[PDB]
Amino acid sequence: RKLPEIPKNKK
Amino acid sequence: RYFVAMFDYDPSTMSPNPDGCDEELPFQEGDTIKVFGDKDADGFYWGELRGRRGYVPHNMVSEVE
Repeated sequence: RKLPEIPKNKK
Repeated sequence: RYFVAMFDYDPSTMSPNPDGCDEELPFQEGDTIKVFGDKDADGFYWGELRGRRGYVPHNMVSEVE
């Protein structure tokens, strides 16, 4: 089961 | 066993997993999540928020320290 991407515009 | 969400997470629109909505917890930044045990091989905590339990990705949350 795969980890989500941290939104780049929030990071 | 408390973790703080560093980002918003809406599994319905953001999960890379096909069962994400049904199995993963939704949260917004600053939510405090109750974690039981340790993070699994996939990198997910088993957690509780607002009367619901589900998988929580470790990279979206920070342990209270």
